[PDB]
Amino acid sequence: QDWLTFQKKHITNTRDVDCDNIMSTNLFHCKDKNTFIYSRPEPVKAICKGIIASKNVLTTSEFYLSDCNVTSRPCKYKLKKSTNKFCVTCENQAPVHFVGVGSC
Amino acid sequence: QDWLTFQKKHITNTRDVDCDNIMSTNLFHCKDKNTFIYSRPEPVKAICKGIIASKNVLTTSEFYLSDCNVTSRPCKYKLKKSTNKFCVTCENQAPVHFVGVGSC
Repeated sequence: QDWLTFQKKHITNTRDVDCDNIMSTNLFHCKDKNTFIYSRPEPVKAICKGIIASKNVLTTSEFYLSDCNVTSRPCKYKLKKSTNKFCVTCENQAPVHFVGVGSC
Repeated sequence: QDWLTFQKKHITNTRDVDCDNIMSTNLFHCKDKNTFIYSRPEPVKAICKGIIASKNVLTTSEFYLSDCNVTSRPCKYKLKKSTNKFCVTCENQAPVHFVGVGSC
């Protein structure tokens, strides 16, 4: 019925994560914090290429990150946008856990 | 705990729309079908450039489409991925309705 509503209904992609709306979904259930990587999966998965054992691996390059951080208002967030290295648990050559931004 | 959950929780430029998470939110309210355009808003907006009067317009060019379809289980979805032209209602140079895939 309008452009912004069409966008929300039918367009899957913005670097600008809508924190209040995505953090309130079933998957995030209003938790205090989540980091989103604006990237294709393949370059993220490549971080763990050739790693079989469970290991924490910092990226050798930076990615575009959206951090949703809760305010004093329940399930209301502020968005921080940055580029940085991040750390993942690699297992069977795939990321299984996001460990942290800038450092393991 | 695994690469699929990692993707759902932290990767934000995917063609794999998380149907089960998104289709339950207020805008979709567990409806049986929704088509998502794997794109940023600008090239989608551009379809309706200089189209003023309410008008159904098929794209002259293909986009990546991710169709969430309900399974035999209510508000549980399969994802069908394709490239195709699609049809929109344009008004005031913005798409306001998704009319269908491949045809108006």
